[PDB]
Amino acid sequence: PLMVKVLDAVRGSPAINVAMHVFRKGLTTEEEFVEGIYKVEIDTKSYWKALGISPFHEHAEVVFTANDSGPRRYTIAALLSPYSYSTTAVVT
Amino acid sequence: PLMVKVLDAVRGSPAINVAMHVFRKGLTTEEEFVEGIYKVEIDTKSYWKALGISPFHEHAEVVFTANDSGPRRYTIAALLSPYSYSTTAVVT
Amino acid sequence: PLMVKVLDAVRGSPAINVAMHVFRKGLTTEEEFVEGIYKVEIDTKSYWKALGISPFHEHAEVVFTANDSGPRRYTIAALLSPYSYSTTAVVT
Amino acid sequence: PLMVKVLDAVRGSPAINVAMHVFRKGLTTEEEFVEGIYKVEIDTKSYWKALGISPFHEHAEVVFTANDSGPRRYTIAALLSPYSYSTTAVVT
Amino acid sequence: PLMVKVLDAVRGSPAINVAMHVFRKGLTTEEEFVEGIYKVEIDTKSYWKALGISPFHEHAEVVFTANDSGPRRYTIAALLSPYSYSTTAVVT
Repeated sequence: PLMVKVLDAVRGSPAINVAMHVFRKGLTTEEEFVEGIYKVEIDTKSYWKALGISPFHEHAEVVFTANDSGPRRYTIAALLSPYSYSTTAVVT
Repeated sequence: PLMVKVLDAVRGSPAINVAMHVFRKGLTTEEEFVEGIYKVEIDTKSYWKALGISPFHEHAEVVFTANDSGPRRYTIAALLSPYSYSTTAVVT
Repeated sequence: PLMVKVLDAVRGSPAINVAMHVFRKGLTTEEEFVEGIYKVEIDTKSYWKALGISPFHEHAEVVFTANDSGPRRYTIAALLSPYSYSTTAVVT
Repeated sequence: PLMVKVLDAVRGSPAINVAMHVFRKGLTTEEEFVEGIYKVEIDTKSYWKALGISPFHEHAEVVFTANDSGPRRYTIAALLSPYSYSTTAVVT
Repeated sequence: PLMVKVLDAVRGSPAINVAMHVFRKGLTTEEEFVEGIYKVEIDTKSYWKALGISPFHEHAEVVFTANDSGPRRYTIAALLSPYSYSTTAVVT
């Protein structure tokens, strides 16, 4: 017998992130998995992936140039950070 | 017998994110999975993926240029961050 | 016997996000999955994907230029962040 | 008999991140796994991955240039850092 | 009989990160694992990985140049560092 208790009794307004998993029992292959439950991706790149079987097989002339530049700005407060009775501000 | 209890008794107005999973028991292949339950993607790129079987097989002349630039601005407060009795502001 | 209880007794007006899953038991293939229950995508790009079998097979002359630039602005407060008895403001 | 108790009795509004896992029992292959429950990725790159079987097999002339430059700015406060009765600010 | 108790009785609003795992019982292969529960990646690169079986097999002429430069700035406070009754600020 499996018994599980999380946050059984609560009073007074807390700020919570809850993630709970209970379990009982060809270029890319994946089976029976859990991914990215609380996940954040910012400015993520991917250029070539899984092009296939037999690409550029015979006499291929390829020029690959990847320029990553330019004025880019990212400003975040309280990323995956719950708070209570607090003050959060972004001022510019 | 599986018994599961989450946040059984609550009083006083809390701010909660809840994610609960109970379980009992060809370029890309995936089976029996859970992805991205609480997921955030910002400024995500992908150029070439899974082009197929036998691409550019014979005598291919390819020029690949990827320019990523330009004035881009991102401003976020309280990303995946629940709060209670608080103050959140973005001022410009 | 599977017994499951989430937020059985509540009083006092809390702000909640609930996601609950109970389970009992060819370029791209996917089977028996759950994706993107609470998902946010902002400024997401994808250029070439799954072009098919045998593309650009013989004597292909391709020029691929991807320019990503320009003045773009994103401003968000309380992204996937429930709150209670709080103050949220975006001021410009 | 498995008995599990986490945060059984709580009062006074704490700020919590909870991750709980209870378990009882071909270029890339993965099986029966959990990844990235509380994961943050910022400015992550990937150029070539899993191009396939037999790429550039015969007489391939490839020029690979990857320029990563440009004015980019990232500013974050309270990354995966819950707080209570505190003050968080980003001022420019 | 397995008995487990974490944070059984709490009062007074602490700031906590909780990660708990209870268990009872071909270029890349992985099985039955847990990765990156509380993981942060900043400015991470990967150029070539798992190109496939038999790449550049016969008479390959390759020039690989990877230039990593440019003005990039990263500023973070309280990375994976929960706090309580404190003050956190980033001032520019």
